[PDB]
Parts: sequence; C-alpha cells; structure tokens
Amino acid sequence: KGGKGLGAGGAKRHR
Amino acid sequence: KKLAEYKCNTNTAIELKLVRFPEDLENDIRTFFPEYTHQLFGDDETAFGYKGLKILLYYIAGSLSTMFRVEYASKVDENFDCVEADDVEGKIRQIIPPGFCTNTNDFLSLLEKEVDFKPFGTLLHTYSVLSPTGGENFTFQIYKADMTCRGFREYHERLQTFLMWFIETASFIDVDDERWHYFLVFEKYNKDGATLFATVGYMTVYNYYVYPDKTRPRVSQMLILTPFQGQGHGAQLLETVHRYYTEFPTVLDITAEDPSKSYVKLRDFVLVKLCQDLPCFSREKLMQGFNEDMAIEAQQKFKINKQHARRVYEILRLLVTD
Ligand SMILES: CC(C)C(=O)SCCNC(=O)CCNC(=O)[C@H](O)C(C)(C)COP(=O)(O)OP(=O)(O)OC[C@H]1O[C@@H](n2cnc3c(N)ncnc32)[C@H](O)[C@@H]1OP(=O)(O)O
Repeated sequence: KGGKGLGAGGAKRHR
Repeated sequence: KKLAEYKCNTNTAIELKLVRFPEDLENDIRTFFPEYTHQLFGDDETAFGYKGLKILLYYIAGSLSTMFRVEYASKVDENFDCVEADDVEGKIRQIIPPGFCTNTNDFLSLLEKEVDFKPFGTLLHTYSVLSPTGGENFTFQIYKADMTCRGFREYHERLQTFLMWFIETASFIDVDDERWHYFLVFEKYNKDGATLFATVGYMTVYNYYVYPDKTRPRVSQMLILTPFQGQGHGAQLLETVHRYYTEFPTVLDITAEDPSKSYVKLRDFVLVKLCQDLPCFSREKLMQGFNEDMAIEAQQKFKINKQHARRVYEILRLLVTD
C-alpha cells in the first residue's frame, strides 16, 4: 500500500 | 535430484498473453514477460521447489478475463528432499482478483463472448496508424473512465496486476478515493465480422488539492502493455491527458509521483511537441535565453509545470542550433 494519493509506494529492487 | 534445477527465475517463469484469437494460446510471439517480480519473489526474483516452473497468466485482450495456472515438470517432496516447495499459487493469488479460470477450455469459452466487452467512460480521442505501403491500418481510442462505469472496478482489479510486473515500485491505489482519474487506451479490431476492443494501456492521475481552490493533477501510474510499446501510444496518451486538463481553469499544471527515466524521456518528447509552435518558444525568443513568459504560456496553453517548461526551453534551444 501507498499513502493517500500514491500509486508508487512499493519496494525498490536491490540486486 | 540436482537442486540447482529446482530454483527458477520468476521473470522468465511468468508467461503473460493478451488473447484475441484461439491461436494466440499456441503462438509464442504473443507471450511477454515481467521486468520486475521482486515485490513477490524477493530481490533475487526466484521461486524454490519446482523444475520446469511455468506461471501462466493469460488475459482476454479487452475484458482481461484471466486464466491462472501453475505448471511444472517436477517438485520437491518433503519426505525425501526434507523441504517444501514455495507457495507460488498463493503469492500470485495476493495480486489477482478471485474468479480466474484454471484451464484453456474455460478460457476459450469466455473468449467466445468477448465481443460484448465495451470500453469504459467518455471517448476523448481517436487516432489511426495508416499504412504508407497499402497494408493494414490500426485504430486506437482513449477514454476517461471512473468507478460509476459498469464493470470498471472489477476490470481495474484485473488490469492493475500488470503494474507489479512493469513498474519497479508499483503499489495498488485506493479506488474509494474520488480524486483518482483513469485514462484508458484501446485498439479496435475485427473478429467474425464484428468490432471488438483490446486493452493497450492506461494511466492513473491523482487530482491533488492545491489550497484554496485549485488542483495539480499528478501522473501516478502509466503502462503501455509490452506488445504495444515503442509505437507512439504513450505519447498519444500523455498528450490527450494534457489536452483533457487544459479545459479546466482550476487546474494549475500536471506533475508525476516519482517519475522514471523512461517517463521523463516520454514527457520531454510530448511537451516539446506541444510547445514547439508557441510564439514564446520562437527561434528569436529561444536565442535570447530562458524567459518566464515561456513557463507562463506553457502553463496557460497546456498545463505544463514550470520545471518542465525550463526543460522544453533547453531542448528547443539545442534544436535551433548546431
Ligand atoms: C513515472 C511515473 C509517472 C509513471 O507514470 S510509471 C513509469 C512509466 N512506465 C513504465 O516504465 C512502464 C513500462 N513502460 C511503458 O509502459 C512504456 O514504455 C512508456 C514508458 C509509458 C512509454 O510509452 P511508449 O508507448 O512505449 O512510448 P512511445 O509513445 O512509443 O514513445 C517512445 C519514444 O518514441 C518517440 N516518439 C513517440 N511518438 C513519436 C512521433 N509521433 N514521432 C516521432 N517520434 C515519436 C519519442 O522519442 C518517445 O519518447 P520515449 O518514450 O521517451 O523514448
């Protein structure tokens, strides 16, 4: 989930 | 058993298809693959416990009615390998809605009635890619949709899964929030003497409140599905969204939530195209350096944000010189 109004609240990928 | 053969890269194990015709199920050209699986299968993007793992997520081209199957050649046995296989089925169930079919016969039965699928919302724009060579022409439409459109809420749940595969930090939006706006791209196609609609891509935009009486729409999520990428659709979509918001005096300008390098490149392309013929961006104006009136005209005419207007200036200045 993101906060109010957010659609990019996910984890970055770390290779 | 060679256990190394029971660890599988989920970026290649997950097979996506958009199906218009039954033959698409057997055509490997129609198969495309995630760029990201780290939000389900970790930074290593692996699933453990299966050899020849195939995670099939097949979608009817318009409605995105879904088939979900997990196939494998073999799996680990806890009695002899002393470990249990990853719950791949449960992980996928976390990000697709219930009610998917589980075999190609039931999937093909749904494809028979796909002609009933219609685009959601209000038509904003129609465009065609006409053959220069006497070949096939292709026709596309862009709609603005919302949760008052019959079937849209359920369709959006089927569609949003694709963001997890193609946007590094995708998260699912709160569709109860009335400030979300939705812009959809469809391709028209013919089948059995009828006209049908295929999902091409979409954008979500948050109508962010600016006190006391304005908004600053924020591009949140934007996806052109893999088979349609690099064909001008993203540029048509972002241009159509700017043109939509241009009709509202209460809109200041348009921003983006955490823009990607690919988005920045597309936005620069679109906003330069919109600004290039504006009087404030003439060669003689450009040669005198950046002037605020460029940002004012870009904001007034196309709801372009001041930061973005400065980039448009820099790119057009490079364009009028050697
Ligand atoms: C960043 C936040 C705000 C988001 O919105 S989510 C992040 C963006 N989305 C993703 O990365 C998901 C995966 N990628 C995609 O969905 C898409 O590839 C995309 C990034 C949306 C771009 O859409 P596409 O339809 O592939 O782009 P196109 O409209 O074909 O434009 C491609 C380029 O062709 C060129 N182009 C496009 N139309 C034309 C015309 N008419 N003439 C000449 N050249 C053109 C131009 O250089 C475009 O700029 P870039 O995209 O920056 O390279």
